[PDB]
Amino acid sequence: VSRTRSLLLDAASGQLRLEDGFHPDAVAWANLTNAIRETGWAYLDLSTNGRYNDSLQAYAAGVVEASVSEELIYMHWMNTVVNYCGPFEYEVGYCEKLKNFLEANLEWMQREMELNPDSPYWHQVRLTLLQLKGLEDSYEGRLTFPTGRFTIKPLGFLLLQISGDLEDLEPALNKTCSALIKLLPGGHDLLVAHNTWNSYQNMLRIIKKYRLQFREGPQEEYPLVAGNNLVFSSYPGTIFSGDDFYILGSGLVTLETTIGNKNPALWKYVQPQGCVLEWIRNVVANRLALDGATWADVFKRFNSGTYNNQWMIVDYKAFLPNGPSPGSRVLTILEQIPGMVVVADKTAELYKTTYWASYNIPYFETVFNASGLQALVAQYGDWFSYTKNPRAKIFQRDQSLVEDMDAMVRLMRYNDFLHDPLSLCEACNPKPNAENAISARSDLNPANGSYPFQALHQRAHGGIDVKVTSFTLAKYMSMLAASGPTWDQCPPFQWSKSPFHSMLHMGQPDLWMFSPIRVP
Amino acid sequence: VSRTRSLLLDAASGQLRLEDGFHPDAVAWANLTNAIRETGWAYLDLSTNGRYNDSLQAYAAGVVEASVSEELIYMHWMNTVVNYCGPFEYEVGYCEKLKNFLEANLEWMQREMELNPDSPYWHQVRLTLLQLKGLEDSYEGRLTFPTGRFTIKPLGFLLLQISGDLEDLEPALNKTCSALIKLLPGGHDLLVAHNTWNSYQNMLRIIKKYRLQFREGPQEEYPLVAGNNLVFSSYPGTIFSGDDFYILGSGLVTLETTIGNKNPALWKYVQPQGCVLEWIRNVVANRLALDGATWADVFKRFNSGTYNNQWMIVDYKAFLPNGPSPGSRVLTILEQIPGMVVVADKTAELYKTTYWASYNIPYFETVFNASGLQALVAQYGDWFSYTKNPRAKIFQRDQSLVEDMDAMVRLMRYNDFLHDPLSLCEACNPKPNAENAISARSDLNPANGSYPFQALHQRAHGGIDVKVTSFTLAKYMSMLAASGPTWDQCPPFQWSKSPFHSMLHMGQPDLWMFSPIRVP
Ligand SMILES: *[C@@H]1O[C@H](CO)[C@@H](O[C@@H]2O[C@H](CO)[C@@H](O)[C@H](O)[C@H]2NC(C)=O)[C@H](O)[C@H]1NC(C)=O
Ligand SMILES: *[C@@H]1O[C@H](CO)[C@@H](O[C@@H]2O[C@H](CO)[C@@H](O)[C@H](O)[C@H]2NC(C)=O)[C@H](O)[C@H]1NC(C)=O
Ligand SMILES: *[C@@H]1O[C@H](CO)[C@@H](O)[C@H](O)[C@H]1NC(C)=O
Ligand SMILES: *[C@@H]1O[C@H](CO)[C@@H](O)[C@H](O)[C@H]1NC(C)=O
Ligand SMILES: *[C@@H]1O[C@H](CO)[C@@H](O)[C@H](O)[C@H]1NC(C)=O
Ligand SMILES: *[C@@H]1O[C@H](CO)[C@@H](O)[C@H](O)[C@H]1NC(C)=O
Ligand SMILES: *[C@@H]1O[C@H](CO)[C@@H](O)[C@H](O)[C@H]1NC(C)=O
Ligand SMILES: *[C@@H]1O[C@H](CO)[C@@H](O)[C@H](O)[C@H]1NC(C)=O
Ligand code: NA
Ligand code: NA
Ligand SMILES: [Xe]
Ligand SMILES: [Xe]
Repeated sequence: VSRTRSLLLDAASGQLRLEDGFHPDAVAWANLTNAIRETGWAYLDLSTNGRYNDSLQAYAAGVVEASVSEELIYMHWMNTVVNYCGPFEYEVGYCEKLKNFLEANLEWMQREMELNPDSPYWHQVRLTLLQLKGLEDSYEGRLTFPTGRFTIKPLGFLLLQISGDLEDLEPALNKTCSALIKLLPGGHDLLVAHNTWNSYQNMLRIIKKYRLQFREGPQEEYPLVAGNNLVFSSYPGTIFSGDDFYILGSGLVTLETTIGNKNPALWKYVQPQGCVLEWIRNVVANRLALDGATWADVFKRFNSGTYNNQWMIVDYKAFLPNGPSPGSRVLTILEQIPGMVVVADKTAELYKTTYWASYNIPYFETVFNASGLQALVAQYGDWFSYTKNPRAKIFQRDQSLVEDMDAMVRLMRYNDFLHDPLSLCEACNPKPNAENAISARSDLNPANGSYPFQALHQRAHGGIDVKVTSFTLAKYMSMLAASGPTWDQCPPFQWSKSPFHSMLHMGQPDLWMFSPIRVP
Repeated sequence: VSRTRSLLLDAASGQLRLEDGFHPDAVAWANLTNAIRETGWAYLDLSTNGRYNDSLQAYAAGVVEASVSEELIYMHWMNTVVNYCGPFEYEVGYCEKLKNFLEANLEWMQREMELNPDSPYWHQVRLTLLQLKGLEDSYEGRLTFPTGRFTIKPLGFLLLQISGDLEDLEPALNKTCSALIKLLPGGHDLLVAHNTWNSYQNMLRIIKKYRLQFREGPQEEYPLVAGNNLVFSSYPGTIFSGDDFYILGSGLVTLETTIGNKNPALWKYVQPQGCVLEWIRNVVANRLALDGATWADVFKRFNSGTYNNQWMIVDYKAFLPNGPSPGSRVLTILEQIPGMVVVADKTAELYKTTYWASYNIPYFETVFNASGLQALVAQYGDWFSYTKNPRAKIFQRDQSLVEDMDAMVRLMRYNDFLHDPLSLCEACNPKPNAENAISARSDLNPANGSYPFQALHQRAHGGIDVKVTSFTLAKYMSMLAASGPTWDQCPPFQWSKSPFHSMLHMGQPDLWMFSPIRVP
């Protein structure tokens, strides 16, 4: 149930070695409590020692993480990526192109680091990759700390980091989530919630708390980064959120929903050189940012045009409980497609409407238009429209009923597709559709149903969690979290009693009926 | 449940293509009926067309086999070999040595074929490897017939063929079954039974019937091989038995139990050049043999010292029902260790004692002594002795009670370890041990038991089937077959109600309570 490990540097050796238990003298230590049977979550607590340089800390952080979560990593790999571009892959094809792309990209980053040893930016990127290298090395049982260049394998643990990036890399290489930010009445509080939609096979979950001692640049005279403390929802072997939902010790909450790209003329902006993958840009921005504007400035450098998201950056340092609109700084919105990033401060809009909802469609009209959504509105109607899609419509009618944390959870878990008129798809047979909800349950659509596009089909996919925080909760690096598909008004998901009983789901509860829990 | 495919050659193309259904004009066709839910067996029926050359036939036979069993192959790979020398393997080490060994061996065979285009022997080896190449190509969805040299990947579908060979290759590269042949009273019949002991994760089973049109040598003027028709117990993706148990259309039944090698001074005889892996030697001998003597002559060429077995070759053509001992030809015994193969005709001995039992210990004293079993007898006693081990003792007391086919099944499924004095291990606590039986049930030994060596421990391993044939049944290419661990006097094995519920067993029944069936 619980496991603690520390990575020590033996100065006389000078070899890195793992020891069981807590050793404050170590480079890093981690502690995992698996409570998946009881709550649907595991919990990871990890620390690095600032008496060592931040490069050794990063490597050690990956090492001790892998060390306490080996079984979970094994099962997650088996559930999610074991067949991806495997030995027997038919598309031979796409896989060689993918592997060439990733090797060129990894090699491009290694070259930039060696050409720029004094760059704060490339220092942050190197820390991130050292952590990835530590994680893989540890899992394989053989530790080797690199002082210069190192090789990340394209299809090893990197594959756990790039699942979001692969959504765009697949079409670019020619292969054949709900969020709500709610200002409570009288400005009493500011609530921030996110509900990740994913495949049911991905539901091995870890909430991770990192306490690092990284510096902004490659010399010890640089200040400690603003984002050394963070809590985020995550997965085994994944050294960032993926959801995404982070509470940062710099006073920021960062979260996104995915927008993607439907314009094939934009794929030419996805290149192996001059592009840093989204997961790294996300990690680097989270570390360096003091505020929304700085987060956006850092994140949009070397835009890969992969894992194209709408990001919301909430800066709780600019929020005064009971206060009037400060005019700026509270909410920053960023949208990314290939070749284009649009950023705006949306504080005034948040104070005006009292909320900001996000649901997989870009808010910025230039981004909406550039990514090909007009043609989809024209072909299929309001489902692709920003203001008139079902989720937008449910948020419009129900957001004001969120008056507290539990009400937020209720809306974020909302799915009553059999009875809600906003869940009716006129082109579909049957008309009610379980996709048309705050928390989707695609498993509940009939397999012989008639649907106009793929998103509406029966699938082992839907809302798989909710995380909620507030001004006071974020201050204590804390959230409410519920794991599993929604069961408030829908029958609980159960693997053995579903059309998907045969899918691998190692380590996962059969029945998903968990209630929200306080983390920590 | 049932699927039929044919591989056609379009002469105008001239491309190989798969079509559904039966097309007698095709190069090959196959037909799989999965009855695993009902009986514990699937059934494969495969034919090749003799109007094409035997090289194209062999390739096509692998193609159509993979074609009708893709799902089963996928599940078997996942259950058995998915983690073997994988991307994240710790023993880095052994795996590089294994891969170098197999590549050198495969390359050595390719060179011998190109240096010996007129050799019948190397023609038979090439047919076998073409079948392996067809099977892998088909599964990967891209067919390419080689007219000269070709590359087999070391860790692809080859891994499904060499699990027996790996038992000896592992220790040789420094990595850190019951049978009864029974003469019925008055010589009325001759019964031949085999009960394979294996890991429970291997219990995806296919009984395979091949009807080939191969010739002895590379020119059409050569006669058709003696063993073009065969029925054998097998596994998905495995182009030979593995058990082993074969009924050959040449009048022979071939079966083995594994002896292994415990003498490390003999590993130097396991070399990549000058050694053909046991699975190929087994297939080639089965094809070419007319009698026991010829089978042994062919099989012992290029002895790899891997998958070291005691082979029994029963020649039903030499058996006269009700007749006296013919003095020779009925039973041939062969034993293989690295650097040594001993062969003897054991007809007179069979007629004298009325039976031949086999149980993982060499009969030949020179082989018993050379493979290091004397030191194990001296350290642990009768368990390693040929005449005084538990199975030898049960056969000695009970073999005469086999008076018919059902009685044979009963003895071959025999395990009453809680009550049988012959199942008591004096060095063990508790004393009765579920390994000490005709059909082992290691799952039933207590996990906290005290045992003197590994074989006696709790393990997900034991007797997993029984096949029985007779003079009349073999003539009609037929057998009795029962799938699963024994449940005659032991509680039925059930995955969900065992200490091994977490092990992957995709596609397998949860509960194993199947009775014998007539095949076909
Ligand atoms: C950070 O600290 C580590 C550990 O002290 C340094 O690594 C050593 O570097 C020297 C010379 O480059 C090597 O000979 C040692 O083998 C290294 N030790 C280990 C444990 O690998 C490292 O140089 C420091 N700085 C950076 C940027 O990594
Ligand atoms: C057996 O038959 C096959 C099919 O007719 C022969 O293969 C052809 O060989 C020629 C010349 O070597 C190639 O150009 C064709 O492309 C082959 N056809 C196919 C379908 O691949 C083959 O040569 C014959 N003999 C052997 C030993 O394979
Ligand atoms: C993918 O295919 C398109 C053809 O529509 C081509 O223009 C493009 O260069 C290809 N890109 C890659 C990287 O394969
Ligand atoms: C986007 O496209 C729509 C439909 O063609 C058009 O009416 C609108 O002006 C465009 N908006 C912007 C800002 O480009
Ligand atoms: C599939 O739809 C049909 C109507 O076409 C319906 O009668 C049936 O209940 C559905 N199948 C199942 C298994 O429920
Ligand atoms: C394995 O190790 C032994 C040392 O006992 C050595 O003599 C032998 O050559 C090694 N063989 C291989 C192939 O690794
Ligand atoms: C085998 O070894 C035993 C025990 O050392 C010995 O007594 C016996 O003579 C040997 N048998 C043969 C044929 O080598
Ligand atoms: C393990 O053995 C002990 C005796 O040491 C026994 O009491 C116990 O029943 C065994 N464990 C289980 C789970 O049965
Ligand atoms: Na997302
Ligand atoms: Na065997
Ligand atoms: Xe990238
Ligand atoms: Xe070999």
